[PDB]
Amino acid sequence: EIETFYKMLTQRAEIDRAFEEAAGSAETLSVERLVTFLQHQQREEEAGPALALSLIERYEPSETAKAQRQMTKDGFLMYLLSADGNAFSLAHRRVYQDMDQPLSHYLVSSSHNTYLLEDQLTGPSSTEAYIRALCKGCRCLELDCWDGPNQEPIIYHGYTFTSKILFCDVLRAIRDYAFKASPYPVILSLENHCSLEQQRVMARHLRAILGPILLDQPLDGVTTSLPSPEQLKGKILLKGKKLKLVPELSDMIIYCKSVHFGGFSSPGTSGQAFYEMASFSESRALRLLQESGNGFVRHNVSCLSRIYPAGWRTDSSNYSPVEMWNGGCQIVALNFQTPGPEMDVYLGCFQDNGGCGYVLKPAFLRDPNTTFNSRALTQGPWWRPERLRVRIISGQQLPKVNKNKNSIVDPKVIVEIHGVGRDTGSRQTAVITNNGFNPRWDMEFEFEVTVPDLALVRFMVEDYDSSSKNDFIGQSTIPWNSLKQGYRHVHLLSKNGDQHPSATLFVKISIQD
Ligand SMILES: O=P(O)(O)O[C@@H]1[C@H](O)[C@H](O)[C@@H](OP(=O)(O)O)[C@H](OP(=O)(O)O)[C@H]1O
Ligand SMILES: [Ca+2]
Ligand SMILES: [Ca+2]
Repeated sequence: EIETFYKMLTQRAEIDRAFEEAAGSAETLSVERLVTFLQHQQREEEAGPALALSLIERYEPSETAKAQRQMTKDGFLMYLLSADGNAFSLAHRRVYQDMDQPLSHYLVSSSHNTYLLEDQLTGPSSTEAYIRALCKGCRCLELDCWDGPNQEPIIYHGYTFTSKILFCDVLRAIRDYAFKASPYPVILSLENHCSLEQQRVMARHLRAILGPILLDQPLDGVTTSLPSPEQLKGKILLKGKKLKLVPELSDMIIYCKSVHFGGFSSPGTSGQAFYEMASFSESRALRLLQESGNGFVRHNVSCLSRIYPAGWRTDSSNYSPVEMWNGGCQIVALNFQTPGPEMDVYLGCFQDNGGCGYVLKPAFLRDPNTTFNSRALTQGPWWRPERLRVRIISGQQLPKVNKNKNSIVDPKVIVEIHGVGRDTGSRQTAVITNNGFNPRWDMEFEFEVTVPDLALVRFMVEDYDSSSKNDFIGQSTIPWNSLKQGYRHVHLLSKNGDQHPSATLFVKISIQD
């Protein structure tokens, strides 16, 4: 009991089995057996003694086995539960992409009416809202500037009852957190409703507060294209209307001149300049994607486009970002304050590339002559069907999904594919009743993904309830190319995107062609 209970509660057959398999007769894994596991099961490409040894060095608890270049079942588990055993590629959790292309080649973490903490009509505004977003890696922030008392511009949602805050206060906060999560450029989208004088105050504050961080002049040689994230490292740039508008402000707009959508076109006569940016509401963007997906795509190759939520989303609900990324849209602004599958997917995408806020787009979306249209799929580079098999084995210590303290979770898991329309899919396990500690599903799903480069796999765990809506227990969204194979643990996040240190799913993933 003292142990029985102890080790029995803390016993994981699925782990036992996996170990046994990799180990066979033996009670330990030799480097050779380990390397075999890494290759055969984990499909590691760097599978070899070096990797095996570092895994052992890092995770093997037994001094004996460690010294003797072996891995025990315990070390096996530890590796599996570590950052290396994470279904989300540890390698992609650092900046590894090419950060030297023009801004228009990356998806950019962007937020909508960043100052808001709640709804769009009467909820509060706060510098905190900016800090939170920035801490979540957001790169493109929104500032709605209005004239305030004492000649100090304030920020709030025009024509609503949303609380107000100061423009300067907002700038200081931004100043302080702009690069906490990433060193890459922050872009301030200014929606300017200020009088000429207050605009002057804006410019003053900008300069005074941002100081050298502020990009107030074109970079050298930045001639034909937008600068790259690298070239703009440590800088904050302004997006807004450029010469009703004082030059003080207007002159600070260098690479993001807010423009009205004209249309798309081959030459340089009618598809704005690389330093011109159009914004589209969700509704309008959809229509354009619906009618001219390829034009938009091609358009997005060398131009930044911003999309923002539909006006009816006064509750600050969010739309799916994927549908906009599928069109090459880079500044897909969501309401960062709102928990949901949308921000889940959003933050999943941006966890990629070191979480720096700039994720390089697939090459075919960086090809000015692509014929891609996520909506009307034809043969091309983007076509690379893969077969994904995901086995949801078990769950460990699922968070008590907010009830009180006497009901036990009745967990079930949902796995979804997000990507081009033809790839979207969703499957769910059965419900395990009254077990959040170590529910065991042992269910496998299989999906066919034709445009993996645009796909994300999401794991959501819910607390089933016949009576009511199933409670959301935890979630994890992984960009396709960061999805690791073999036995892995999916580390569950809360509604707010926070880590659940011990909440995981143990899965087995396989991706075949
Ligand atoms: O907040 P809402 O009520 O949804 O209003 C729109 C939203 O703030 C957009 O982010 C903004 O985009 P841009 O500043 O990029 O243009 C657009 O400005 P606009 O209509 O003046 O273009 C606003 O109308
Ligand atoms: Ca706004
Ligand atoms: Ca229950």
